[PDB]
Amino acid sequence: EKIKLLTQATSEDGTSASFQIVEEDHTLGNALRYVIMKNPDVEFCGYSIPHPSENLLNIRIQTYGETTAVDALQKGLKDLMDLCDVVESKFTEKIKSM
Amino acid sequence: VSGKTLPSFKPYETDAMAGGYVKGRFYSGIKPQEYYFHCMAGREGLIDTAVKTSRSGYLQRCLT
Amino acid sequence: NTLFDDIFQVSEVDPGRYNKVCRIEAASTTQDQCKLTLDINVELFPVAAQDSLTVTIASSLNSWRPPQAGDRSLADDYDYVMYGTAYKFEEVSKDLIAVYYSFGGLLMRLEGNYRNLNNLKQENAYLLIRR
Amino acid sequence: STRGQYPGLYLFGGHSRMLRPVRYLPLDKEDIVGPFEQVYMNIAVTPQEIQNNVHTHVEFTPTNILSILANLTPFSDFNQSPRNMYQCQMGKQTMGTPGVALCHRSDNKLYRLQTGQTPIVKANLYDDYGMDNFPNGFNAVVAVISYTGYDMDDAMIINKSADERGFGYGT
Amino acid sequence: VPIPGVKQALEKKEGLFRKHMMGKRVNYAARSVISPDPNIETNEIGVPPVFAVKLTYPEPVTAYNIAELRQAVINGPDKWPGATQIQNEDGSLVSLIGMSVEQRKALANQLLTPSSNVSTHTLNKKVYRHIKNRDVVLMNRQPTLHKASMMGHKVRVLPNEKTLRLHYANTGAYNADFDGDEMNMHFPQNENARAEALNLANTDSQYLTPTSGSPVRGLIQDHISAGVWLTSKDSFFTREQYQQYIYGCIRPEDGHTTRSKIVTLPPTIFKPYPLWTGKQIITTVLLNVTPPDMPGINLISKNKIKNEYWGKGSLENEVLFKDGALLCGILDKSQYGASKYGIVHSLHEVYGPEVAAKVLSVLGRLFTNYITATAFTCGMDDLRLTAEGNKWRTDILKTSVDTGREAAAEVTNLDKDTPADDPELLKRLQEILRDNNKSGILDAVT
Amino acid sequence: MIVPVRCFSCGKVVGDKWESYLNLLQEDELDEGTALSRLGLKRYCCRRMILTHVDLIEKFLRYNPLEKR
Amino acid sequence: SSRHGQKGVCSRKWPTIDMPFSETGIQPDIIINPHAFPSRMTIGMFVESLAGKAGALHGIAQDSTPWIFNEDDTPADYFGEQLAKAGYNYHGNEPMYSGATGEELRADIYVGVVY
Amino acid sequence: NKMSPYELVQHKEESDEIGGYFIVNGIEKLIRMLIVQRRNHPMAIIRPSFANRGASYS
Amino acid sequence: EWNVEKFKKDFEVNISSLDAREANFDLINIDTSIANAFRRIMISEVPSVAAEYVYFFNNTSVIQDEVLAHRIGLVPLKVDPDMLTWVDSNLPDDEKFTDENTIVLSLNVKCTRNPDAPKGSTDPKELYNNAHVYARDLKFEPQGRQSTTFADCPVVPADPDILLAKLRPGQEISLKAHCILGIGGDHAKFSPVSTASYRLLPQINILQPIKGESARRFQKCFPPGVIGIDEGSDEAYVKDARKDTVSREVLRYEEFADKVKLGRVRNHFIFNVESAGAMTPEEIFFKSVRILKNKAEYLKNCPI
RNA sequence: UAAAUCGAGAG
Ligand SMILES: [Zn+2]
Repeated sequence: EKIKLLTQATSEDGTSASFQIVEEDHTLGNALRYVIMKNPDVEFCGYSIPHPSENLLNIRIQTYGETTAVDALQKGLKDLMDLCDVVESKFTEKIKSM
Repeated sequence: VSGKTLPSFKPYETDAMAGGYVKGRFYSGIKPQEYYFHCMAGREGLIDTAVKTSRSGYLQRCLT
Repeated sequence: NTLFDDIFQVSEVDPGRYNKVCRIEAASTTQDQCKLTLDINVELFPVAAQDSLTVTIASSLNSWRPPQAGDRSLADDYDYVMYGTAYKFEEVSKDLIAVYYSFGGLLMRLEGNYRNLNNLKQENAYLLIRR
Repeated sequence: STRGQYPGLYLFGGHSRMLRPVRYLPLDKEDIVGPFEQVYMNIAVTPQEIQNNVHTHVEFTPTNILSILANLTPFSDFNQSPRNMYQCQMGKQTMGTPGVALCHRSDNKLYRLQTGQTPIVKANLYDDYGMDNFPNGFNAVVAVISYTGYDMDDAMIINKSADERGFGYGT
Repeated sequence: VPIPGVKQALEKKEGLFRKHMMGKRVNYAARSVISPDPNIETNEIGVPPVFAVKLTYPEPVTAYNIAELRQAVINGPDKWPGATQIQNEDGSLVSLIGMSVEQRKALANQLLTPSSNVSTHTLNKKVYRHIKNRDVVLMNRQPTLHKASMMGHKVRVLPNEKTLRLHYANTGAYNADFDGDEMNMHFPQNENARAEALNLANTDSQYLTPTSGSPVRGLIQDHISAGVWLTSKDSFFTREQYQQYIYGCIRPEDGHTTRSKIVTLPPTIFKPYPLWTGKQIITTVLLNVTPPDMPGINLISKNKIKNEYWGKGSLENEVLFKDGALLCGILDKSQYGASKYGIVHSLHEVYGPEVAAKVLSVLGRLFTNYITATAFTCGMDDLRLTAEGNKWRTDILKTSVDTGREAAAEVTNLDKDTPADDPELLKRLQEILRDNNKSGILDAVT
Repeated sequence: MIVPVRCFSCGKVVGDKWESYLNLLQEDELDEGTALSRLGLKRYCCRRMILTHVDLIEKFLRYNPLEKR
Repeated sequence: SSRHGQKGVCSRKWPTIDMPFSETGIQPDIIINPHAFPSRMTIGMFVESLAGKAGALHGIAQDSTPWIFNEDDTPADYFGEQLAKAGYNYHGNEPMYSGATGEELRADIYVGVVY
Repeated sequence: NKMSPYELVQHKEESDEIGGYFIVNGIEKLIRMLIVQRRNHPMAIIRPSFANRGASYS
Repeated sequence: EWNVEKFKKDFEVNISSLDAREANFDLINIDTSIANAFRRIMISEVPSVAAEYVYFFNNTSVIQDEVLAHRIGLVPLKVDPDMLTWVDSNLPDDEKFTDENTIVLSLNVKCTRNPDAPKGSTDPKELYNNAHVYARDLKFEPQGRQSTTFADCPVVPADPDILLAKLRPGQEISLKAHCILGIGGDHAKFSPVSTASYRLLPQINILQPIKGESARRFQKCFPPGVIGIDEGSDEAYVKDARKDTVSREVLRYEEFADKVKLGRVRNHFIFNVESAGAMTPEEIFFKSVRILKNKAEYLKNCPI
């Protein structure tokens, strides 16, 4: 129950969906939103905090077809991981020099 | 009674500032006489604010 | 398909307390009756006084979606493309029609002879600027 | 005077009179004046505003017309007068330092600020009354910004981390 | 001074008619200092956990109810949502306070047990459940000068602090600031008073005051300047910014939108790169909140900022909604806010009150999220004048060195140019001062 | 009362720089700004931590119930 | 409250990562809306913020007894020159970044030190 | 009365303790200064209530 | 078509300095979303160690127990956070703390008057013994196997001169502090970074040549190592834009009001990380990027 | 468990 699909927003086709994540803020949400907005198949992506006092985050993902919103979320998570990995590799390489 | 608006103004002085005309602004501050006059105005405003609330409840009570 | 074509000489550019947009007054070089005022963001398409602009109003470019590789449009032949709605028509006098377009809040007033502007309707339209 | 106050010379030396120090311009000395004595002579509020043959006194400083609380508000001549009155009202209601002998008191109720600070901006009279012995508030980095949305009418936002570091803690 | 009699116990205020019959003290009511809260639906009240634990409602147990009431009984009196008491058919009031979880499960499993007594066979038990998110509450702030100062709000319970959190739009009717102001929440204990607060005292029904028909609800201070900046001509937003601004306020899982899918608009500028506009943000907000199978709004109105404040040839003073799309003008206090014939007033008149309330909430969230990314500030630079402005001010104020003397000369009937120390002028000024009527015209002419 | 352990605004530890600040002001005839700079307090959020401390605890300490006077 | 009658209750203890942060790395411990000054006219609070930042930067204390300044030597000029001699800008504004989005704000933010 | 601040601290009072207040039942009280008419000065008064002191009263 | 390969080709790190308490480096061609995520994770999410619980046995001093416990919680401990695990809140207070997740500190200081004090002395060091209580007085008591794994690096406050309390004869403080693993988003005492923040690279665009004496005035409006007069011809150029704050003092003069523009390189961040002492800033940034990667991985591996 | 009166405050 870390991340949940909101059935009041998901479509029977599967292209449009809303995900609610517990214990998140504008830290994972902003990065994930940008990284998945890099996806050419994604039409609409956004993140919203219902209330600041609750550790709940929402991501809305709607595609152009040919790809579900869950697949878009997976691609965004993998791309964010790879982005962090390359910044880690660059930092480690630069530490050795100076 | 002497005709002075303030100790620092000569009796019956024909000046706008003597009568309470503040040429200063809150950006550059106001002179002590202007400060005193503005304090008079603010105190009168607070007195009116206090006395206005007490002066209206009975009308609404009687009407209601 | 195209609904209006012309070339305009820009007379003045007044910033008007805006850091990105400007209001452009331009007079057509072919017909003396055709004048145009137009709000354009000069951060992207900068203009200056005494500048010749090729202006084209079209009905389409042949929902929206960001372009992919190998996308064919009428926008390729022009530099600055806006999309807007016509909301007002008026008659300056006999044989004079002024049409008002709103591109997301940026106003354009186009005044010209009713026979030159007869192709303009009260509909969505693309405004394309070149040079 | 024509239908004014009853004329005459009166001398008072009794108890309970209200007296304030003005500066007698001849001899450049200190004089003591009272309310009855004051309404007929002219005291210049500052030596730069003295006029010939019409002023006989000046005030040592125009800040001695104010009380302690009215003198302790910074840049008082720039605020609106109701705000100065409100500050004088709310300077007596802070959770500051009542005293240092609290171990031997037995008061019914007491509020104490754990860590007070001296102001960076303060009047010269602040040190004359030893207000440093009784701190009242804290110096705070204050951003005048419309950013949060939770402070519009009169509310304010406090940093959560600053709060957890003792900013404003009390007993 | 003497002992009051029977008459003295009834006659005046603090008697028995005005103090214990027309005005009484009530149960199931809390009082607290309010704090502001966006992210509240402008018809809701944010209640503290303490109030959510103390305040309760008697829900009779039924066949459709045992799913929630059993869990409420299990949760106990100190875990919201929970139950604090059980009323059997005979009237027994079994308290859940001093009981363990196992006893609570035993009691919960015996909620919908049919009665063994014929005298109460028509009755069912009641669970005094905690206040929930589907309950209504009567909010009132003294003095209650007009009826809009006592409304009905849908309860949302918050997890953190002991204040009643209230939306900014409600401050217009309550005349409430957040300067330590306090107010009272009342919990109706039957369905008859529930329906009244949800339909008659409902805060959605209170958009227009009955005094003159003017509205008394709308965004107040930060949102107005936020919308002045956002609906300007300089407001261009990339696709990511546009879509994030739209989803930040029209979340299609809380019922904020109608079409189950956030529909967007083609960008204003196609080349060189796609840019939207703030007026387009307003347009798509309206398009998402406005119900389908219905045309868009058509309004020609004005705002508070003259066209001269936007440069030459600007027409941003005239607001123009056409077919539900903002095409001109700035959204202002006169558009959203307690003001007549604005966009919100028109939406209320055309689409109903619930749509207008939803639009108020959406606009509040939108401007809150725009201000948190594009901040607004005031400083000492805003208060200054140029060198020429100060020169103009000094030159004009120097001409006032003779105003008082000229006014006095006019009142004293001296001709003009008379020196301030003219003995006749001084004599007549002294005469004027001694009179309350002549000095009343001297202080009016000057 | 006593010097705070950390600066409120940022969290930099400044509780180890109060006796040092007093000694810098006392022995070396320094102004407050230079003494604060030498202690490593750059941002004014940290500077007003030690610049404006009153150190009231000393006045508290003279009232000692546990020792005769 | 401040020493200029700007009373108000705390609304939310904003987590420090969500607060705006300046080019120097600091974040304010108090946020007061700019919409409280125009109707109250507490310019003394503005000039006290200016003087407080200047004094904290220079490690000095500025006296604020009324009527020490004139219409010629405005306190804004005095404290602005003090701020400029230390690097910060004349008007007391600072470039800040939103702690949520991470982008720089539209204009410089007025921030100082007040009691 | 004439105790130095050091002696005041030694007797648990305060560094700069000021008087002007009595202690009654452990509660500190003071007697507020009042404003009253100035002494030994006959001031002319035009007061309507004098007419209410009876008939033929100015 | 954005791709991780393109970002890997365009991303570059430019370290300007590196210390044991502060790292000032640069991140180029990265979106402010990722940079702000790194900043927030550094401030709020990378774990550290601080005294969470305090058990008091005697506090006869002039400081109340809650304030003293708060201060003891606010002193940074120089213990590498990797050496201990996380406690369980759902565990009972008996067995919640083990030798693998909690570090025990003890403070037992009793003040007493020094009889050999010099005559006519006012210094509280010559007068009293143990008058001042410092963080270095927090003795570390290794319990269990931590007596061996902490033998190479014993627990000691990062700043030992922190003044915890002041005492007078007869007054004493005896207490224990249990220090556990925690993050800065729970309480500000667990944040390992004294301050983490980036700033956009200032960009000074000279629109028109400022040749001549005015250049000296133009050079005067910036910090010294920013605007330089060209050696060949009297003319200004941007020597180094990292050394100026955005003060816009040049904007206050009508002479240069129309001859310069100030902007930012809005993908070029200068990160200045100042640590508290328990970790080096390079390891703090490494842990931040690792935390973001692990957060994304955990979100990816959870069933929907 | 109560009631007045006085005093101090908040909106
Ligand atoms: Zn700091």
